Amino acid sequence: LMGGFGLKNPPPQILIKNTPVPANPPAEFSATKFASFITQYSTGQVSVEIEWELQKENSKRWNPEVQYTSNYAKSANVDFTVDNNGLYTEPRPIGTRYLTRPL
Amino acid sequence: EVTTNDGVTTIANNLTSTVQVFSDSEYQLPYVLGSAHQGCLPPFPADVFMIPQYGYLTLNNGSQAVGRSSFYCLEYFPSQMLRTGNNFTFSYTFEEVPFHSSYA
Repeated sequence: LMGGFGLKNPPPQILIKNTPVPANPPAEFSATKFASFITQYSTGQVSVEIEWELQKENSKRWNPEVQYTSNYAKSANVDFTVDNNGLYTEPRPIGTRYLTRPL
Repeated sequence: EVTTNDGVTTIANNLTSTVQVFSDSEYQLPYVLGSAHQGCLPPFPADVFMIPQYGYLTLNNGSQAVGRSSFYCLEYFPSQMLRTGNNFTFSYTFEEVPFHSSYA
């Protein structure tokens, strides 16, 4: 109901954690397991590559259709670019229903 | 060809005039059929009927057009110009539709 593709077997969840590396244990044994760990974190890169199957229009409409254009005007800030201090902003939501076809 | 002259209108016969026929087998015009209109074949085989006029409707902000109202020039479709010695044939295969329940 939010829109999208309903999938019985969706893309599976990729779960990730840091392996716990404990600090120094005491000299004698104690079975109350571990509260002392080495405070750490990880970083890295992650790349996702989805292939999408397109469906071409077969339209026999005569007149021009409605497009998603950018307003060519004297603007202070370009749409869908970064700001004066590098904040990336998205000025409006873009749907996907622009082309037409008969019912 | 018909020619009016003081209500003594004679009908002559153009041997060289053509007739453009196409079947829109890609469904890219508004499908005005399936709307229970007149101008079908008559029920009785010994009747001569008159072909209806094609005319479609598109999107309307009341009685005005919207920018997404389509316009279709039908001479932008490949026709088959049929002079009096020519004929038009095509064939069509229905896709799998369920049987009509002709029972109570």
